[PDB]
Amino acid sequence: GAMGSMERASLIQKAKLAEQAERYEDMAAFMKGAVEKGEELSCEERNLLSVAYKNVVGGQRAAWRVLSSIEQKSNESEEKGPEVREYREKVETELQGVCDTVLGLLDSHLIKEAGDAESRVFYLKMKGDYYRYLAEVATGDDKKRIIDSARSAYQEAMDISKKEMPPTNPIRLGLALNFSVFHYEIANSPEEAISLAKTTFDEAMADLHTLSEDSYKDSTLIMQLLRDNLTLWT
Amino acid sequence: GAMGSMERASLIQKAKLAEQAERYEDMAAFMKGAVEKGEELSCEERNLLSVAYKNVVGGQRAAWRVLSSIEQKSNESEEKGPEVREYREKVETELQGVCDTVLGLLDSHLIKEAGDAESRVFYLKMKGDYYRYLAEVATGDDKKRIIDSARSAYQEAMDISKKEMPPTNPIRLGLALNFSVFHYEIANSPEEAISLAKTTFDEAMADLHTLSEDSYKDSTLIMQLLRDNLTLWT
Amino acid sequence: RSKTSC
Amino acid sequence: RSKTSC
Ligand SMILES: [Ca+2]
Ligand SMILES: [Ca+2]
Ligand SMILES: [Cl-]
Ligand SMILES: [Cl-]
Ligand code: NA
Ligand code: NA
Ligand code: NA
Ligand code: NA
Ligand code: NA
Ligand code: NA
Ligand code: NA
Ligand code: NA
Ligand code: NA
Ligand code: NA
Repeated sequence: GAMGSMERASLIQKAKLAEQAERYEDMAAFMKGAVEKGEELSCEERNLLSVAYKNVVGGQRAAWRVLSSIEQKSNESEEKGPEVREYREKVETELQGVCDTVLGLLDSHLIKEAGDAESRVFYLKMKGDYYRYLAEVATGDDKKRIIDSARSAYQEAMDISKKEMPPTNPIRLGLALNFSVFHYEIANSPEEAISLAKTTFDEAMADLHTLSEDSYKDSTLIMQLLRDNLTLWT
Repeated sequence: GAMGSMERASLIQKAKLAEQAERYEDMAAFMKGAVEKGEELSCEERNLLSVAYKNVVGGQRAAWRVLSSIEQKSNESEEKGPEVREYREKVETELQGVCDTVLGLLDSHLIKEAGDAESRVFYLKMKGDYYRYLAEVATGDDKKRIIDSARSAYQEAMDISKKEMPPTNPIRLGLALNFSVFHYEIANSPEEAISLAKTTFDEAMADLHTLSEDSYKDSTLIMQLLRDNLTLWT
Repeated sequence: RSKTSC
Repeated sequence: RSKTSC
């Protein structure tokens, strides 16, 4: 790896600088380098890893959707050759590579070394997320296996989070948010999506009274995202 | 070049797709490939080239400014090691490489083949712009030579534009806008900057009566940028 | 678009 | 910031 010669602490420092500069590809490469040092990640470091790759793949997903839309309309229309498909495939391949890179870090060896609920649920949610992004562009022999890999990762994260975390825990809340979107957008299960979002929201609401002002603000922010989706879906 | 096997028309088509997807690095590489086919560029193609690299270097410049600010404050303050300087240098080197790439395309062989005023002024303005971006990060033996290269390119573009184009021509207007910013920001000549912006604005104002509604809208848009700068500078 | 975690 | 051509 090109980051093999840089100190772990320097990689983390530069990841934070890249975030300030909105240089998310750099941020991701720095955090990949930090993971490959082989030590477990702190809570702050896990969030840096997640922020970096979320922004990178977020840009690719947005680009893929633009190009897929153009491609779909070309198939309704004058023939303009292979270029739209070719370029959509280029972006798609780059997106799949980023997802594969993240899943590779989780499998070698973040998940197996993660024993606390807060780290294990975090990494399993990430595994579900990046299989979900693969599922968004999948159209082949393994779309179903990709979907089941996302579901399986989310399900394991859910089981742990329900046993080990309070209903207002932001990681638990963000996991349930994303699993409900998986149900609605990927798994063709809108009723499951709605049920999970409601139940998650209501159980968090009943636990808010236990929280500090600052934790209350953290939890209600994510609860509002559940509410926004319920309003869109119903 | 990795674009050597792709048709010129396909590169142009994909540049337009990348723009729609906000994939400006891809856009720039496609347009670099198109230039290297060796044929002159149409007006629309010149604008694609300019849009692509402007967005790429624009992101690098914004990142460089964030990091330079952090570096300047570190030099006022607890010692945190070489990482800020190192990463600022990384971004700086990548920015200089993009500028060098653009200047290389202009020198091999866009400018020498450009005979019409609209193309020659366009390319010379671009040469001034990318030397100006080099000047923004220069701090060495050749900061002065870089500044004089920007000035010389802008000056040649100005001389042609005044002889060959009307005062409302958007290329002429955008050239004068950027040369005035060169004077204010790079050359420590705010009075020259103000004089050029005013004169440019006033001469365009007196020529608006000759224009269609659509050309009037094109010219007044750029005249407003001159006005915005005069308001900031005075 | 459905919202996912920030 | 001074504005340059779009
Ligand atoms: Ca452990
Ligand atoms: Ca010619
Ligand atoms: Cl392509
Ligand atoms: Cl670096
Ligand atoms: Na070390
Ligand atoms: Na370890
Ligand atoms: Na075509
Ligand atoms: Na617990
Ligand atoms: Na509704
Ligand atoms: Na050809
Ligand atoms: Na030629
Ligand atoms: Na340090
Ligand atoms: Na003329
Ligand atoms: Na003023």
